[PDB]
Amino acid sequence: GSSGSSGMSLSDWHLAVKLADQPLAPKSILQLPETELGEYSLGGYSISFLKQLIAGKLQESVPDPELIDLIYCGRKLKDDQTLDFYGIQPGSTVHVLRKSWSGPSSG
Repeated sequence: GSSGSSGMSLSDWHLAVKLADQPLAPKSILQLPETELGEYSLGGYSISFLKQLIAGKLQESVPDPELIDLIYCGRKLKDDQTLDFYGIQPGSTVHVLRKSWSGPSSG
């Protein structure tokens, strides 16, 4: 199998991502991968994970998943919480917030 393993699959669970820095920018759709568990309400995922997925899609603006954060329901989400803990559902929209500026002040 020289070719290898190529060709991701489409997931059911979907989520909306909005750039807090740009409230005018169009909302993006983030489709998280499947888990060893069934399909029923995830209720187990950890915010930390999301902070990565989103940061990976918004790489256009977001520098890194560690230099950013996730905001939901008007409140930040720690990496010690779960989707069920907050009550997040497949359809809501979260907002990304940058911890600080790169460094070289400009515009």
